[PDB]
Amino acid sequence: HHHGRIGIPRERLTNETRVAATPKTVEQLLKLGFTVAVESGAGQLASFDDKAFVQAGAEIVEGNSVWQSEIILKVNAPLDDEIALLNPGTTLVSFIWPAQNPELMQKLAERNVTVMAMDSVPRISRAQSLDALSSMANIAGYRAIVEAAHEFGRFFTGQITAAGKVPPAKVMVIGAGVAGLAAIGAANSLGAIVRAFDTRPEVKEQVQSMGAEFLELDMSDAFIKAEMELFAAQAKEVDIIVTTALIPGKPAPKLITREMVDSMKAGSVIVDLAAQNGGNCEYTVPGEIFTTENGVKVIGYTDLPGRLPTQSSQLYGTNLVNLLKLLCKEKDGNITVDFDDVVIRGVTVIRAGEITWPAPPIQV
Amino acid sequence: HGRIGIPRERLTNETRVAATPKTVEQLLKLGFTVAVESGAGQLASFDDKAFVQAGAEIVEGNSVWQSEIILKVNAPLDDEIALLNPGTTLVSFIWPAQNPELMQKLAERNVTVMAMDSVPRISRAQSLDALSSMANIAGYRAIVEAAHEFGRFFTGQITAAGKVPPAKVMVIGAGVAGLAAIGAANSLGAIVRAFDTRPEVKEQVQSMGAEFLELDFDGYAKVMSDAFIKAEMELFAAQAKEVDIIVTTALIPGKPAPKLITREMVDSMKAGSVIVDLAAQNGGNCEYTVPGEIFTTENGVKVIGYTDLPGRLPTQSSQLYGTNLVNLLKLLCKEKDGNITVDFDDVVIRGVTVIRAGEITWPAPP
Ligand SMILES: NC(=O)c1ccc[n+]([C@@H]2O[C@H](COP(=O)([O-])OP(=O)(O)OC[C@H]3O[C@@H](n4cnc5c(N)ncnc54)[C@H](O)[C@@H]3O)[C@@H](O)[C@H]2O)c1
Repeated sequence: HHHGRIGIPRERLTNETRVAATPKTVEQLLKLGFTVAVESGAGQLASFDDKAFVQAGAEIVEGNSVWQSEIILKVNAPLDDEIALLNPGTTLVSFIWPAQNPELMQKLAERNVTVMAMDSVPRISRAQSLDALSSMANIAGYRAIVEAAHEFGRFFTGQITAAGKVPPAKVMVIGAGVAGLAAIGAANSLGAIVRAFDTRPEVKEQVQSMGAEFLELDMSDAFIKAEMELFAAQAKEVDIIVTTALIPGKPAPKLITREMVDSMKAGSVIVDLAAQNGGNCEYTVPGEIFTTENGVKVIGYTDLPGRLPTQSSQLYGTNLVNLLKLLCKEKDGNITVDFDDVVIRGVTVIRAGEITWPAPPIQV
Repeated sequence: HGRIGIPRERLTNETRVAATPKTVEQLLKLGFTVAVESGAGQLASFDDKAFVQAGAEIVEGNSVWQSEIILKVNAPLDDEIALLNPGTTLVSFIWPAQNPELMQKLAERNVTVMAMDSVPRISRAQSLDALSSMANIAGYRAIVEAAHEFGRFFTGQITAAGKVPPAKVMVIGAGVAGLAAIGAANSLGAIVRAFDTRPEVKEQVQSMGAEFLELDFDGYAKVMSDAFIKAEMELFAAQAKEVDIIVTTALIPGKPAPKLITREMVDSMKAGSVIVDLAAQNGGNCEYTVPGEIFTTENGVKVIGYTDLPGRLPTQSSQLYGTNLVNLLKLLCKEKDGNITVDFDDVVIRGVTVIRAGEITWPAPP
């Protein structure tokens, strides 16, 4: 028996580099009164070796041995042959995406387990410390710029050289949510001249506070036309475009057309952070870099957080710790679900074998 | 005529070009005409039409070699040497000391050759110093390469998912490349540390935000003694245990690079550290380095030993290098004339000129 033990399995999803705990989060989990079993090699792709987990106080296990834990933390939802190894009474925490996965939901319910979906955390301010989506979008903004710099053939950073002045790169960020603000931030660190647009005017003051230009137009379309004319104008002026625009519950809006890209200066780069939802850019090939005929690199990776695995695992694993701080107020290795707390109600999609998703309507 | 020819570089995998549209404008103001071989700027993102806009003529195949002046990045390959016609002035990297066969073959064609690697490393020549331009780019690019391979934030920050410390960066060697690396790592918010055996650079390193590392301890003899070398190795072993990124730049042309970071030191680093070895072309300052590749150690260190860092910033390298050439030419062509005077009283021209009218004139006097 393994009450109060958390099992951290190796991620089985193709090309996943992240892990749901790091040596550091493990020290934190033990402070909450749990024990931790990590499956051998779980952290290798994220640069956390077996020995560092053992040094943090975890036990390395080999088999399905990790599944004999009372609690399982993962990045991705379990596959069929994992689901069958979940014992009754187990609490599983991972990304689930219940709306897009009704059969997964039924198979978990049948194991008589509790499930909290890290995608279903309500976006209220007190829940920010558990919000994995913000965590990942933040990494992705940062990484977007790291990829852009990697692919770009000029200095990002302005500079006085004996062989001439070099101007700074000009970067347009589309969407100044969590990812777009991270991208602004990264680009600023490299000394770029940054411009941003968002439809939500309330971000104006954060964007300008970062030394970036908040772009203005000349809603509900024909607002789109003035937005597209802005992006067409900007596309001929800038070197780098980072596009991050999603609308909850929809495909990704085409904001950057083939004609906009075609007008850009050769050697320009586009990082399309909405690629997994189809991309903001018409040239985007999800999963790849596409190079246009005029010499523009369109970056469409769908795994920017997995291209920064150590940092992603750290922050995600902190998200899970912070969720467990809610569930284990006494620090005694025991989980208590409180449906009066709207945060816990949001996140809990199965409770001991009963589907509890969707949560009652909330005001975010 | 006074025509300058810019060939496409044919050394396998070369991405740089000896002129950009911007430098072609400048070439013309000096009284020259310019032909660019089609496709020459492509890999550096300058297509034919961008060269024509600038006032250059596009030509195909070997017509480019029928110019009074040839500007290249790399030395002519074997089937390019024959294409040099007598009285032509060639300007490129040559590395005479390390290629006497090349030097003989060029001499027969009865050309004048100027090796960009032979520019006297002095005050009045820094606007012409291609080795400096290329090192500066390489230092900056090293850190882009480090960031690409690194699995953590470079930049400290505070998220609701917690506080992330900055990356810690050690730069070995604070010449041109090392300082460029210090600057890019500091821009990214790292804690940057730097060692150089020359104490004069301390204030330079410090002014850019970096800690100047001191040893637990004439100058030439001090730096070669067993005692100093044991103390320097000791410093590196200790830093390797605590930093995330090491950039090594200790490289002398034609000499094999000193092994400053041993297998043992790398084996002590935190998993996911990155080493960028800018001495890889001469064997590397790190014992794990595999020149031309990234090598991953058993303990999860990425040892980056690409030898072509300026060609992984091709647009920038072509722009600056082409500007160095423009500047050589301003010095060869004082009356903005279309005509070149190889004035041997100017020490910089004396230094760069390694063949003249078929006579090997390298090496220049002290
Ligand atoms: N309370 C908090 O402390 C907090 C913190 C972070 C996020 N959140 C919440 O999470 C939710 C989503 O997070 P997000 O802000 O990263 O958004 P997001 O990821 O859905 O999209 C990124 C940005 O794209 C923008 N966008 C959409 N269409 C656009 C268009 N056509 N042109 C330009 N921009 C466009 C959005 O307005 C948004 O700012 C929001 O409800 C937010 O309030 C809350």
